[PDB]
Amino acid sequence: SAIKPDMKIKLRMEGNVNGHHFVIDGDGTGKPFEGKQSMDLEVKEGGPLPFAFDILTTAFNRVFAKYPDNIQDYFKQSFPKGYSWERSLTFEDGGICNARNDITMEGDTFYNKVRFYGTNFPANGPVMQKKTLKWEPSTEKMYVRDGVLTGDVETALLLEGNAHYRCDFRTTYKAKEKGVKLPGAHFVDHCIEILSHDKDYNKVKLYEHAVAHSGLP
Repeated sequence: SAIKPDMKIKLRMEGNVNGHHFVIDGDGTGKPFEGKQSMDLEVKEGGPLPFAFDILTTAFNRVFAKYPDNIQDYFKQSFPKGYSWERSLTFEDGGICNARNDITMEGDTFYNKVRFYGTNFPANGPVMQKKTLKWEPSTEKMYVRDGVLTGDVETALLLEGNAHYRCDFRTTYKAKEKGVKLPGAHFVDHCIEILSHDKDYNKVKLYEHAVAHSGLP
């Protein structure tokens, strides 16, 4: 196994939401086999961010997910050469964006080159007004569509005042190494939370727990 039980995470995201440019650095640690990761995020440029930090978090690696023996782990088989993903998020009020991550490994460290582009968010909407509280736990459906590993998520952000703001993600995953065998369809349950933050989310501690299953208990 190229992958150790304890892997470090290095991350730089360059992005633009509704015109606003920003650069965010990440430094964290994770247990790939337990499906757990936590990282410290620091806004390096464009702060304070004039939009809800929460729309970024899922962009801050499915290599951190507990896979049972009876599902093919595409992600952990992708290393050490690594893999990329591209994602389109579609929000109920027209807000759309495209995120990509190119993931590489060097010794005990995953390096992440992340790009995040958002547009069409209404000025009076929960994202530009900063009314989001968190992502609800989600289930990512994994399947193959025209020879590409694809994940669909129908989810929501909890808003101030008991309301939800609906998310549809579609992610395409591609190993750098030709002939990493595609897995069979399956599910990944996700648990993403902001553990701590300063006043304007210039510094954020992020945690994710993910588990792969066939649908049964």
